[PDB]
Amino acid sequence: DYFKQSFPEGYSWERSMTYEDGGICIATNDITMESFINKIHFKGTNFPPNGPVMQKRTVGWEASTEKMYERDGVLKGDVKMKLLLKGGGHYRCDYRTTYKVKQKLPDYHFVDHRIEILSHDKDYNKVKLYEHAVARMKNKLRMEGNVNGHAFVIEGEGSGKPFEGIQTIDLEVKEGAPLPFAYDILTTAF
Repeated sequence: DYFKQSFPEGYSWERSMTYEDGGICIATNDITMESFINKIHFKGTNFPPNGPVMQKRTVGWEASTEKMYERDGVLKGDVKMKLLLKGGGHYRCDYRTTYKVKQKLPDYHFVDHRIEILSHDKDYNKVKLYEHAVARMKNKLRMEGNVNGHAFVIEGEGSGKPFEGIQTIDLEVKEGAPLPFAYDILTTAF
């Protein structure tokens, strides 16, 4: 697939995440081989202080299916996800991502996604994540982000490909702990 023949140089994507309560996030990744190396800059704005994200009232994302397609000449990927709240309600969020693979089609292409937090330390300092991407090695990760004016940096280590297949990560907050927002808004950007 487009991410397989893009290496050993690497590819990149820009991701927009529009939440229901006005909060919006934009994240860019630059993936390269050295082992897979990931450098991501994350930023979210206008998350309500009484909302679920800034008050940590979320408990992981539900299973989802991203649809990939061709736009102008670009490879795009639409999907609307539902974040499950601590309370029984749901918290919707739209994902509009642009995959800028180096190898710059006619039909559609769907990818099922499943992300869960298997276990995590209190305050989500050390977190273990499980990612699952299905069509129809080692991975070093580093994220420097800022959410609602609070900067932070997350480092991680994991196994598996970062575009498809099964992937497990062991993340740890190095600068910015403790995070004052729901960690679930970052698990997708990884």
